[PDB]
Amino acid sequence: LHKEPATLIKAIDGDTVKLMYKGQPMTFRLLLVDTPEFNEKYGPEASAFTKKMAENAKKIEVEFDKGQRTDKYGRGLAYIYADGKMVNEALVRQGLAKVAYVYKGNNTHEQLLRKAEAQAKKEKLNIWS
Ligand SMILES: Cc1cn([C@H]2C[C@H](OP(=O)(O)O)[C@@H](COP(=O)(O)O)O2)c(=O)[nH]c1=O
Ligand SMILES: [Ca+2]
Repeated sequence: LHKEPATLIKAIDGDTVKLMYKGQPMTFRLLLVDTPEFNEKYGPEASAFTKKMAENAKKIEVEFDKGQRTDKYGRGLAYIYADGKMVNEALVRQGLAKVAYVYKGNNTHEQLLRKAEAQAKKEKLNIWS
């Protein structure tokens, strides 16, 4: 897998961000994770976490997996990095997302995220509290 440059246009919620990628705007949906919706418990905290992570970053990168790069709603599917730190993994490690939507062929970072979920759960963090 390879990291590609992109720039934040706007944070949207816990697991979706609008980025400029190859000079076109697109909504990216974070691979392998599921945050609460804004109206649900921890929804606002997941949104605020992803917003601060993305907005604070000097450099945002997108990393596609081996499989489909857009979903059925035309959203990009990627691992997103903020100054080298994976947002997907970070949300999970904080108990602000569950591992979810694991489809064959786009699952390269599954065990890494599962490892992070295990530790958030062990710590009784947020969603796991
Ligand atoms: C994360 C991800 C979501 N999706 C689709 C599955 C779900 O379809 P359905 O909308 O029919 O339930 C939806 C969940 O996205 P959200 O969690 O953003 O709502 O997005 C993919 O198809 N591939 C993916 O990798
Ligand atoms: Ca969601």
